[PDB]
Amino acid sequence: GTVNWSVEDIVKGINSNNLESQLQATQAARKLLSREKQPPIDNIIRAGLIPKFVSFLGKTDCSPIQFESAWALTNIASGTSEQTKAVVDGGAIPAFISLLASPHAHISEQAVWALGNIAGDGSAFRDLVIKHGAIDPLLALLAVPDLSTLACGYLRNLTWTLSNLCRNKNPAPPLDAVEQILPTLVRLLHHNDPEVLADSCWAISYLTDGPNERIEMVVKKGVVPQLVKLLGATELPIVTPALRAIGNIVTGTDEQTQKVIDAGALAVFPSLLTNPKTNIQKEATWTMSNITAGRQDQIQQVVNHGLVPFLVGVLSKADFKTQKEAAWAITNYTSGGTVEQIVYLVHCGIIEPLMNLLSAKDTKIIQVILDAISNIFQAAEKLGETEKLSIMIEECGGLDKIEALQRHENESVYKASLNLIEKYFS
Amino acid sequence: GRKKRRQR
Repeated sequence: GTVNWSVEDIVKGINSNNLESQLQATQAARKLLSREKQPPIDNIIRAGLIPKFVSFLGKTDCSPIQFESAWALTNIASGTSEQTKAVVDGGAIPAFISLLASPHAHISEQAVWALGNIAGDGSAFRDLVIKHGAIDPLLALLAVPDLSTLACGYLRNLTWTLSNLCRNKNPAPPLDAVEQILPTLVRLLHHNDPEVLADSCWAISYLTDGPNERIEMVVKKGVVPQLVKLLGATELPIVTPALRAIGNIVTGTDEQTQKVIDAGALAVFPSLLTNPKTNIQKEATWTMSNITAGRQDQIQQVVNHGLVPFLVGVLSKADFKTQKEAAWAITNYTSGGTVEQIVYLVHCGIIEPLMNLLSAKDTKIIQVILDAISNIFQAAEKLGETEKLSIMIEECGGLDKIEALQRHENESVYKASLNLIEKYFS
Repeated sequence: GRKKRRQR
């Protein structure tokens, strides 16, 4: 049949003056482009076939060739930027948007998929898909009373394509396009399918990856409680983007951070900060670092939820990248915390693991740690307890480590170390 | 995500 054609046979059929021969050849091309390994995308492009495929998208009378050509072009567009560009340069964008209204669901779905690949290439093609008017017809496909009536695979493809329209920066998507998509996104975030939920969270994570005004557009829709709920999901593909979005939101204002706290997020972090997946631990500690950078009453919520011992834990043992985020979390905590809060930190065991990290060959974490020590002494001076702290650091080998850092090449390191030695270790 | 190729 159409299994395993040569490119030149495909060309021969598509150049015939016979719509059925063209359909046969287009299907043969689709099967080449769908094969497991090394689909001959460039050979198909070089054969000049994209304009033919694009013209087949418009053949309302032959729905099968619309489908086969849509599938073929989707798989060309799934490749490199240059391959996606070839599809765009053939006029595919407006042709696919017209197919979103097709009465055949499998064709409309394929057009959704193709536009997701095109938009997923980057900012420019994303905004070009939007300028051609794709959002209106895409959202119209989801204007049903109950999303459960839609085919599962259909809804997943729609959610995935919408998330690509939210993706990428420099520039971020147009504000008006974000406002247009967000209400449907909030609704998908409440759908029961794990894959729809994962991609809805990715979309929100993209939209919160920016300045505070972008975060505000999302938080104002009231999605933070649902994000915290998904933060506790058992599916890692859901937790990962949900945590990224929460982490993005707490890089905003302290008022935006407070919405996350109010929603109950901190109760999830005992398991997140011990999660077996190192990337979850890292991003959970990163999130914590931008909560300890907030107000003293927000630091106090971290204390109340029992999370300071968990920060001691990750500082003591974790992937180094996670340990570096934990160091940041401690420096922010000691920078903004009360004296009582900093005292509590020391009583939880922070000093020893903090000192042990001074032998790391990363000059940035050393700066961060030395700042934290300085902040802790400042809290101790206020209590007249410098010596006790000085002794505690000595007993665990910290003084040896700080003494050597006077010999460090980095200027900040050897200034801060010498400053510490002079003031507190005499 | 980013891009997806359809295989079946």
